Amino acid sequence: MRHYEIVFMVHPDQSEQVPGMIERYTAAITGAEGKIHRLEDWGRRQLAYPINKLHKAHYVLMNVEAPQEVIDELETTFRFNDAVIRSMVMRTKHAVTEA
Amino acid sequence: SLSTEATAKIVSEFGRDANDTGSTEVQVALLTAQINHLQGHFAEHKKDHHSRRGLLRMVSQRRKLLDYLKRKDVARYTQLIERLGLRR
Amino acid sequence: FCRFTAEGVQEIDYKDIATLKNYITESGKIVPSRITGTRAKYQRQLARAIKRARYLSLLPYTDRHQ
Amino acid sequence: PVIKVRENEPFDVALRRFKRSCEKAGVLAEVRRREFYEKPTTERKRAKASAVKRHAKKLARENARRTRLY
Amino acid sequence: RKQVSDGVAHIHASFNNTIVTITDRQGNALGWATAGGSGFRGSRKSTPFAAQVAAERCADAVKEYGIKNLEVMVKGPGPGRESTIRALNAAGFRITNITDVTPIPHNGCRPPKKRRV
Amino acid sequence: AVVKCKPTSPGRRHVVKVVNPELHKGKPFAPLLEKNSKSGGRNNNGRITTRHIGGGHKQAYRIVDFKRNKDGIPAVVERLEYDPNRSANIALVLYKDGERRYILAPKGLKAGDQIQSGVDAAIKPGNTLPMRNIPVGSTVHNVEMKPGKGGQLARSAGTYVQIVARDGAYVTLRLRSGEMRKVEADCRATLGEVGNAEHMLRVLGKAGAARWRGVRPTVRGTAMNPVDHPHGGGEGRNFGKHPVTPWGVQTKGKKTRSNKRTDKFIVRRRS
RNA sequence: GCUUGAGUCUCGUAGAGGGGGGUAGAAUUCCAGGUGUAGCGGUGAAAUGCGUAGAGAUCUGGAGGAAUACCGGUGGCGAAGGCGGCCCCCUGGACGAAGACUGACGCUCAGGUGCGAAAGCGUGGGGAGCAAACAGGAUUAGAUACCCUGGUAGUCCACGCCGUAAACGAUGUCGACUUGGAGGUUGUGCCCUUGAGGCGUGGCUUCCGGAGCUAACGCGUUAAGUCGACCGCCUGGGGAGUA
Repeated sequence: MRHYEIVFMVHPDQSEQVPGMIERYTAAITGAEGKIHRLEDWGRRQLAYPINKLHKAHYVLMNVEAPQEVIDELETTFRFNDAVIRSMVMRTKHAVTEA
Repeated sequence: SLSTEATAKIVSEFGRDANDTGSTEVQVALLTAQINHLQGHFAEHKKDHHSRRGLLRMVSQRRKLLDYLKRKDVARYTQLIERLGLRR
Repeated sequence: FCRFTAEGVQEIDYKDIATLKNYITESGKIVPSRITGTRAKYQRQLARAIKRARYLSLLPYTDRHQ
Repeated sequence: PVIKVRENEPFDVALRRFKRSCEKAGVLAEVRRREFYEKPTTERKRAKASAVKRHAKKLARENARRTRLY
Repeated sequence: RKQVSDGVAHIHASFNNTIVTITDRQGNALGWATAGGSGFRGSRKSTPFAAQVAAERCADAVKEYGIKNLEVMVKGPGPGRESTIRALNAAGFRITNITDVTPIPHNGCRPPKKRRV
Repeated sequence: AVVKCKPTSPGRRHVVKVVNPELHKGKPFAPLLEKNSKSGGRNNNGRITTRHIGGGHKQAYRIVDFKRNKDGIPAVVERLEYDPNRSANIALVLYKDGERRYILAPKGLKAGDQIQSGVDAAIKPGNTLPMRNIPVGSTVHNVEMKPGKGGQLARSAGTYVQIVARDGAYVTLRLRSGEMRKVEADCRATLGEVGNAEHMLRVLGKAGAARWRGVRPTVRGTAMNPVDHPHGGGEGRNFGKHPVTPWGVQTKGKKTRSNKRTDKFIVRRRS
């Protein structure tokens, strides 16, 4: 079980799709093995540059301690999904608490 | 890279007791486990020369421990090469 | 003086961009440790966090760019 | 870089502040380096030569230029 | 003879020549003037005086358009920019704001080899 | 794995052969075979219409399904087969109901792998999807040019197609020749590239190898008389003429595409 | 037998150490379109070149390839070659703390094996920019050069070969001992963190200097000082690192 921070930006009009998506991925995590520590939804805010002809993406942050398998298939699920414009997964040391 | 789980299971299968960790047959078992794991690693990638230089360092270190163990006491040395699965 | 030695932050994180806005220039370039007095491990961490924040569009690359 | 000249501001003030912006950012030095390819030999030799000049006049500043002439 | 109030001035200054082009804010140009367009050939093309004269000719190139104010973008190094924007209001304008829009690679492409003389 | 052969003969000296050990040694699946008589290049008038064809080994046609119409039902890859009608290997696939079929073999494939076509399936290699469910930048093969047609493009060994753009109903692909072509987004495509990319490195060694591939010798038109070819004639190796086909059409550069109805589908022709 | 050399384990740390896979942004070129028009480019000056078949400028968009501004450092890591966006996967080493454990397991190494910049070679791709060869314009007494405008291999990738460099701190490896100062980088302990502190102790590194050494220049605790172990190498210049 390794700790990973997962930050993605989802589309402006696909901000309405965010919560069940989240639980789907939590069904990917907690249904397989893992544990969600922080799940902090930033919501829509302004990019510094127009990624894909558009500003104002909807940011989601997820800190999660999980094995490598589930996050491999989660990265494959993040890639071919057309709702997210960018995703970033990092291996941190521990799990964190505060915003 | 030989997790502590594996180092403990080696050291309490080859050792005088649990806190004994620097005996030579323990060290030969440790280097054997890491050499086998890296034989896993170099099936792929084929061109990691720096990781190979670390591997060849630990191969030569195991060979010098083995020649010392043969020169010192052959009774546990022949048991070590029968048990640990190597020839020389 | 180095404030990052004062608060003792173990890993600077990109998610706070107020300090990251403080440590870049108005053109968006990272500001050298010669003038901020930042101690060098925090300078490396700070540049790494600034690039990680640029990738996530919490910071610009250049000030101009369309 | 980005300058926005707002209400109640003269002309040459704004022009000098734009020149200050260009000298803060160092855009002309970064264009002047990119006109010709300097080899990595020339880069490292320029770095070392400028550094030895820098500190070799600096330690002369610190103790050699502190004793009187007349 | 189409009218529009405000536009953008682009002063592309190289080391050999300065080109002033006054556009609208949608990028579409209205007319241009160079440091070689009137006289001023060769060594006298690189001087700041040539860039001042280029701004003065692009000032009359938009006499039909009636431009009240314009933001001035500046590109490239060389003896262009400051004399040009100083002559730009001397020919009669209100320069709204100034940008330096010169391209800087992030080590993108290899430059040509250094000259020996 | 390509192997160069030991030079124990000249005809052995210049041979590189490629040997795939994962192929099935034995008789192919007999319900999927039919006979394949040879022509010699002769049409129904009995005359040679394509030169340099004749002879070779007898071979049987393997019915390789190109269409991939069974959707949703998964299928397990049993074994890869040699195919004498193709540049690529084929794969015997076993659907869950019990049907067996022959498909093209993609690059990453093995025994016991699961594949399935359909709109629902996956983005692994071997799965066939219509080209609305495939990301831009992907690598497809066995591309149809009409919906339900079967698959005309990118189906020999090592060959693939990149997806460049999707303009609504149409998908702009980049073919293996460097062309850009628009296809409808309704027609199916299999993911991956076609396997056996080592096919290029065999060098055949000798005249008998080309002779049992079914290829008859090619006489140069300079070596003939002027009644036979426009190049022919001359006392001792004269050419003096522009290079032409045997029927007097200029070769070495002159274009020969006159379709005029399929030009709307072309974006950028081959360079 | 012993623990002092050499190693093993527990805990952390910093790192352009390496291999595989993604991805972002700036820029160059090209293509398509919009505005608009007579110059652009280049130079010491020119011309070749591009341009009224609509360039250069400018904006929207696309496509590619390569390299990763700022940070950036007489900074770091690596045996050396070398390594610079960001993320993930696999993986090597070095260092620090307090302990424990084996108990001389060590040092060096002819032949041997491995790695080894760039250029080059083979096969298969890729090809933006740069660019040997090449062409044209100049300069010139001439100019098969420098300067300009182009431009192919090559540079890039995969897998093999080559095995050389001013591969250089022109300084073999290992160990011992011998005044100081200013720094940098990375651990760590103690005291009141009583305040951006002090007093310590480890590793690596940069400069200046003392004795001593040296032909001198300089080196100087990271020695070219004082010693020990092993290895490689030299014996006037050219012919020749050639036959």
